[PDB]
Amino acid sequence: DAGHGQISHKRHKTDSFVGLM
Repeated sequence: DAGHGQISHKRHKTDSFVGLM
């Protein structure tokens, strides 16, 4: 599954929250 990694990109949004603190 290649598009299976595209769903993991949603977990990259949490990394952006770290820079919000």
